[PDB]
Amino acid sequence: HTIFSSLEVNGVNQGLGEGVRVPTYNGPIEDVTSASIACNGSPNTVASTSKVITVQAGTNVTAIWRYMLSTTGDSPADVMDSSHKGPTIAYLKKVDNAATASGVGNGWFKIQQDGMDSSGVWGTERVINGKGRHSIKIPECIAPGQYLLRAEMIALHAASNYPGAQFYMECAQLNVVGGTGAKTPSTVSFPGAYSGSDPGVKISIYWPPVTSYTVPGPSVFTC
Ligand SMILES: *[C@@H]1O[C@H](CO)[C@@H](O[C@@H]2O[C@H](CO)[C@@H](O[C@H]3O[C@H](CO[C@H]4O[C@H](CO)[C@@H](O)[C@H](O[C@H]5O[C@H](CO)[C@@H](O)[C@H](O)[C@@H]5O)[C@@H]4O)[C@@H](O)[C@H](O[C@H]4O[C@H](CO)[C@@H](O)[C@H](O)[C@@H]4O[C@H]4O[C@H](CO)[C@@H](O)[C@H](O)[C@@H]4O)[C@@H]3O)[C@H](O)[C@H]2NC(C)=O)[C@H](O)[C@H]1NC(C)=O
Ligand SMILES: [Cu+2]
Repeated sequence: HTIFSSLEVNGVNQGLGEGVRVPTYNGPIEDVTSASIACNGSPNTVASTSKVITVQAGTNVTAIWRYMLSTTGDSPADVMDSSHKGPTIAYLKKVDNAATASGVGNGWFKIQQDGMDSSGVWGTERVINGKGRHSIKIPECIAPGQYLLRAEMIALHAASNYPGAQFYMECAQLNVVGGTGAKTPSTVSFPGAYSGSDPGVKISIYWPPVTSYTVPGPSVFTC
C-alpha cells in the first residue's frame, strides 16, 4: 500500500498530486488485465491534474512514493510496508495531450526496472529504505513532446497464486524537451503486457528461495 504521489524534477518537487494522477486510496490493482493497470483506476478513484511537467530529455525525474497522500515523512513506514518485496518499474507513452490522454492501450515502452539483486534485495526495498525516491532516466534520444510516465511498484508477498501480486502505479504528465527523436522504441499495451502466468507475477518469493527474478514486461529501452 503506497502511492506515487509527486514527482521531483531538477531538484524541485512539483507538488502533491500536481502533474501526477493520484488516487486517495493506496490500495493495489490486482487484475493485471484490467484497464486500471495502465494508470490505476477503478475500484480506486484517480484525480485528474492540469499540470504538465517540463523535463529535459536525458535527465532524471524521481518518483516520490508515499504511504498515503497525508504522509509527511520519508522513512520506511512512510513509503510502504517492508513485507512488500518486489520490482520497481517505469514506462513512458507518447501522447497527444498528457493532461487528457487515457493511457489505456498501445504505446508503452519501459525505461527503468529494478528486480532482485544477487544479495536478494528487491527494488521496492531500495525505494522503501531510500526515502521513497524512485529515480528514472528520461531517454535523450526519444521524440520531444507530451508523454505519460507510469511508475510502478509490484508487491509479491502474497503472489504465490494469481490473483495475488499487488500492482501500485500512477501516471505523471510530462513535456519532454530537447529529445533528439533519433530513436523510436518498440512498444507494448497496458493492459496486455503483463499476464497472470508471468514468472514475475505468479511466484512464491519464500519457497524455494528465489535465485533469479524475471521482471514482467518488455526489456528496458536504452539510447
Ligand atoms: C537516473 O536514473 C537511473 C535509472 O533509470 C539511475 O541509474 C541507476 O542508479 C541506481 C542507484 O545508483 C543503480 O543501483 C544499483 O547499482 C548496482 C547495479 O548493478 C548492476 O549491474 C550488475 C552487474 O554486475 C547486475 O548484477 C545488476 O542487476 C541485478 O540487480 C538488479 C536490481 O538491482 C536486477 O534487476 C537484475 O535482474 C540483477 O539481478 C545491475 O544491473 C547495484 O550493485 C546496487 O546495489 C547495491 O546498493 C543498493 C543500495 O545500497 C543495495 O540495495 C544492494 O543490495 C547493493 O548493496 C551492496 O553493495 C553496496 C555497494 O555496491 C553496499 O552498500 C553493500 O556492500 C551491499 O552489499 C544498486 O542496486 C542502478 O544500477 C542504476 N541503473 C542503471 C540502468 O544505470 C541513475 O542513478 C539516476 N540518476 C542519475 C543518472 O543522476
Ligand atoms: Cu500493501
